[PDB]
Amino acid sequence: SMNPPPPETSNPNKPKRQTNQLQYLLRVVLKTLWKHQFAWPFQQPVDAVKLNLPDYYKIIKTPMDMGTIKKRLENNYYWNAQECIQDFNTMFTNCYIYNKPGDDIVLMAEALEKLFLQKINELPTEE
Amino acid sequence: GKGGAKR
Ligand code: NA
Ligand code: NA
Repeated sequence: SMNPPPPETSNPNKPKRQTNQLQYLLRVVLKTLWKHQFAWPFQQPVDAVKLNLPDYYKIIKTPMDMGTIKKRLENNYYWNAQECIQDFNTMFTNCYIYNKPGDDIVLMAEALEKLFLQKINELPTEE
Repeated sequence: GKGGAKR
C-alpha cells in the first residue's frame, strides 16, 4: 500500500504574500487549533499505510492537513487569507466525507472547526 | 472510516 506525495508546501512559480490576515491565520488561528488536545489526528497528512486505510485516497482526492497548512503559512506560500481558509475547510470536509457521525475523529474535527470559525469570525482588516 | 476511539 502507498500514500500519495503530500500537498506541496512551497512552489517557486507561485507568487507569495504575507497579509495581516495571513499573519493572523498563522499566529492566532493555526496556533490555537495546533495546541488543542484534539489537534493530533490533523497535524500531518493521513497516513493510509500506517492506519491501514486502503480506500482513503480513493475517496479523498484533495487531502489537506494542518501540518501542510502550517508549512504553507511559514513559507508565505499563500497570496491571500481565503486560500488558507479554503485549505482548512477542505481538511474538515474530507474528514466528514470519509468518516461517520459519532466517530471520535468527527467529534474532534467538529470541536476544532467551531474554534476555527470563532477565530476567523474576527479576522483583522489590513488595518 | 477511522471508527477507533481517539478522544
Ligand atoms: Na505539487
Ligand atoms: Na498583524
